[PDB]
Amino acid sequence: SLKHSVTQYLEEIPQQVQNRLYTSPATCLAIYRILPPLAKFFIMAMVFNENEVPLLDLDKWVNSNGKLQFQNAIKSMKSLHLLIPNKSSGTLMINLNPTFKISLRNALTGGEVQNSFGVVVEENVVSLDLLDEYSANKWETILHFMVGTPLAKIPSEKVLNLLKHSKLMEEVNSTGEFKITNEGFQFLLQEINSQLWTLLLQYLKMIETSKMDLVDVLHFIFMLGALEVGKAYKIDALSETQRIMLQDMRDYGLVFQKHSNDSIFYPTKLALMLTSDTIPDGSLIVETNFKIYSYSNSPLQIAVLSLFVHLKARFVNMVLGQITRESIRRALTNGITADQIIAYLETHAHPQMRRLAEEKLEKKLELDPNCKEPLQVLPPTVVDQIRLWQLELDRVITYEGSLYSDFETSQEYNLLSKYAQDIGVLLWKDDKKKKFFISKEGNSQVLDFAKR
Amino acid sequence: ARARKGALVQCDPSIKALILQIDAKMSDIVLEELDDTHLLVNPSKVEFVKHELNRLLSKNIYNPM
Amino acid sequence: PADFVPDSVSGMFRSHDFSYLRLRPDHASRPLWISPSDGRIILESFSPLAEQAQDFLVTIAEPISRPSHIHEYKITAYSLYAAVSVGLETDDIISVLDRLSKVPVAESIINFIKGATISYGKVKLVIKHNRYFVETTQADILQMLLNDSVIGVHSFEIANESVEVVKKRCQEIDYPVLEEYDFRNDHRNPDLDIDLKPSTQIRPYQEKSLSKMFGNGRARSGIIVLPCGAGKTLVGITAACTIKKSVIVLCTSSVSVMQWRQQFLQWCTLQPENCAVFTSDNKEMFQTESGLVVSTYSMVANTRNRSHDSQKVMDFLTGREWGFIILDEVHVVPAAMFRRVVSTIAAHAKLGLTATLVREDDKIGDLNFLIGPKLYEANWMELSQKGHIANVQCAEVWCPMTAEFYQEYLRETARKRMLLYIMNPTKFQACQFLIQYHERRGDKIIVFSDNVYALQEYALKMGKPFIYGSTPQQERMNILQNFQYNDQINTIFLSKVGDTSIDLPEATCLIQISSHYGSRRQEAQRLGRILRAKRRNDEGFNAFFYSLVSKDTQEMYYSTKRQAFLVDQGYAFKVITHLHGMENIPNLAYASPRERRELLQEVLLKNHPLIRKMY
Repeated sequence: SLKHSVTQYLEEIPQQVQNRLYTSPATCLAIYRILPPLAKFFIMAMVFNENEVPLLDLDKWVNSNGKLQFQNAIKSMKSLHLLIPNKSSGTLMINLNPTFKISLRNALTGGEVQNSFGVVVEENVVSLDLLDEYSANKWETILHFMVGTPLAKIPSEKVLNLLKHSKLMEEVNSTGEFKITNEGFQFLLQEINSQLWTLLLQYLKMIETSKMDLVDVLHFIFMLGALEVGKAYKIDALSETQRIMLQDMRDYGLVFQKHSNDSIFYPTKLALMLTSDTIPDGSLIVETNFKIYSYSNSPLQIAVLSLFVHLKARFVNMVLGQITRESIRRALTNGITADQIIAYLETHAHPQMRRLAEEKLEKKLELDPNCKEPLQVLPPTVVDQIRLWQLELDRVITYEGSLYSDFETSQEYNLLSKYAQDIGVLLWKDDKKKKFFISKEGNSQVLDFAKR
Repeated sequence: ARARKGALVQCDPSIKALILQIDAKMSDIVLEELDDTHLLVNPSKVEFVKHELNRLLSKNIYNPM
Repeated sequence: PADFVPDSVSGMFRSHDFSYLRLRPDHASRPLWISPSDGRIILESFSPLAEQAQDFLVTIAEPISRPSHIHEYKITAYSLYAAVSVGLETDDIISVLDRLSKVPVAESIINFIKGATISYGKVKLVIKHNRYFVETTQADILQMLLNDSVIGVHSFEIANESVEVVKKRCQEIDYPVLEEYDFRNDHRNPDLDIDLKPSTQIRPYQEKSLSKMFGNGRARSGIIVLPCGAGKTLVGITAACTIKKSVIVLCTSSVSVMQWRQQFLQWCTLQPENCAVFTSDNKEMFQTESGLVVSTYSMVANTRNRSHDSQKVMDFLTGREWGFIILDEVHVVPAAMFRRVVSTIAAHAKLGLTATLVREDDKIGDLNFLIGPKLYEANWMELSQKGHIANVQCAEVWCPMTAEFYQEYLRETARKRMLLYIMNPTKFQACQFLIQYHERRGDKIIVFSDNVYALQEYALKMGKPFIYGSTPQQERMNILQNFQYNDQINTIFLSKVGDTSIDLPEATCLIQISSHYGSRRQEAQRLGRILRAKRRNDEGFNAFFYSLVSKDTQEMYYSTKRQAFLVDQGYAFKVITHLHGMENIPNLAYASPRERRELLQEVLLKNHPLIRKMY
């Protein structure tokens, strides 16, 4: 999800880079909040004592019914190099990371922080009407480009290059237009905090140039996480790499700046959803005749429905759309699975759908209490039709490779088939037909075995 | 002990029968017959086989506007 | 438009972006959305003031679809004629629509209401002395119509056979014809003492349909559609008792004629000497000054050389001005000379009673020219949830066609392809398993298949009796009695004989092996044979509909076309690609490959007094 993704990314960071990452107190503070609550408790119990602590004391801390969470906390700690285990006098001695401990203690008690939380210049603008509006404008611009609606304003080439180079949001030059992948629509499903985190992790994957310092970028990301919306911060405390990635975040909408090359910058609300989160819009109604009435006026929620719903009419409250076969085929040719569509239809279901499903389940349990059924909030007919269209798209599955036959001897064919079975590239073998199939990636091994 | 160029598909016997009659229509579609469920489609026309198969089965599909 | 700049997401709305309508501040109370493009009304049922809007919409608009949450209505000309006929003035409709809608009512919709509601009741077809007259209270409306002049206070007589042409032409012009019978003020026709028996109770939806028919105190000619077993016959009896004039009832089968005579003699105070039957066996007429005649469409509309007695009876029917005609199964009226029964019979009020108001051609829309506007659409799911009709569980079993049968299916003509996809052995196995499972559940099962050869083959394979056209009528009655009473007879196979109006025992399960193309009428007629089961009062009871269709064939196309009408009614056809226990059943029909090959071969091989001793 969100904490797992950043935890895995910080796991992929090498140890000497992690020790350099623990210099700024703001980075240590943001990293500390990602840990499990048992891990956070043990770190904060271990910060204030300078002496090294036995691991058996931490084992005695944890109750007998939560030992698996203790093992998870120790594994997450040790793998993230917050602990340096020590083996002296036959005891599994545990010492906290000294840079992390010093930076966290300085963050809490206050002291030397080298402006890791920035400096406030006390000149401010309105947050909801300007900062939130700018962040929503940039976010809706990039999302509207990515879902494929026509736009008079398109985002800059930096995020276009990032989206083209991402695992998602594929593009073909033969037609000249930009396409959503399975991960492109998957990106829409989670709430915007982990959307921003996925974009930032992909950006972190692609900052490999010498002009980019990884630790400075991570410090800046956690620093923007630490700031408060509605107050400007002076740019002079930042590095030039941090300054130009501040410019790139201003392009992305994380931060507002009144003018380019200004001395101050205003973090937006998307900076504070970067740490943690906190009828609705987009709430929809599905009927058995595949009609959709989705109570949304935001153009983004309408545009994401155009991926798989044939829209017919639009009011201020909802758009009148119909789940047709060709609209779902349009979604399926873009790689969007039926499960993703059904999950989107479930997560935006109307409260009236919820209460009707609750009433049906209440009537069902009192009639047959022996069996328990899941809450089918949306009608099973439309779900079955979506899965049927998914299956009818995939009536055939294609694998390219090679089939070897016309063998006069059974033993040579058996030996080649079992050799292909050993390397795990075989898809068919049969001694009656004297034919066995291998994948295109598996062609080379069997072919060099046959040649030699 | 010879080799060829070819691509495998997996299908139920109905789609097998469709691509059989398509091979009867256009000769360079399938090379040889594997089971009632496995085929060896020519890789240069596999996309053609898909683009034709998805349009021929549409006549079993009611399509209102 | 209202000086509204379009949004970036207005592109995929082909001039259907209605965002320029400014939403009202108190919109959440109002349940309506009005589309200016086509007059479509979107009604939300969960909101407050919904039923108080739902009755208004079903009075003024035609319901396209009525699902659980969001209801969709269409404002059409005939619905507006019905709305103004019951006393709703235009200003009242406009003001109530404005009050009940979130978005303001567009001027296009308001002008549509103005145009359709005005010029109503100008031209009226009245019948005087068995002779048609078209009448107008305004003088110049007679003179303005000059294209179709079939002339034979201000009125002129038209010919009897040209009434349909006049109605179509005046519907093309903006002067629709008012066809209402003021039976209270009609003293020329001799009345009847017919009245409902006090022991007969009438359900509220039947009362609502008759209030749609008799809203303004005058009998309005039109069509009332009700499900099978919801009591369309009782509605006919009750309308006949309301008009209290001479009644002629047209049916499609002679057994339906006898059933209608029985229902008239049972449900109301009609003496048998006032009733008469015009069939092949029965041709004597009632001798009283008024009464009932029941007959068949083919008998009245027989262009062939009818017998002398039948000619005398038809002369009696034509020479008598009837006060009421009941056209049972009105969906067969738009046929070639079944159309002529509304012209050969001079009837003041014309009521069409049906369950399947669909035809596979476009002639179903001609009934408003023939009979009248659609008076009442019965909500089938409202009747199912109130226990008036059975709560059927519609399903569509997908039978995968075998390899050899499909190989023979591709290289064949359509007529042979038909029988070849009907007789696939997986459909045999699925039908056998369903018969066994629902016979263990103690359900009366009726199996439908239009192919006679397939019907006989399935019945012989499964050891169950079959009924079709050439079976003797006494054998058909014996098999029906055995199905109704003998516990060992729980499955009877039926051909298209069961689709039409014949008497059947109550059944709670149905399997449709084959069908007649994409006949929505036949599909809904077959569903009606399990819609009136006695077990409706039992809690948790459900009837079962199965449409066994063969995979990757034209049977998918025809089955979807048939189920279009039932999903328009609101039924949900759940597909079944897996039956749990197919392999565990003891005896499988054509499990062995040799048996399937033999079946394939069989289906393929299916296709001077003294000189008089000389003679």
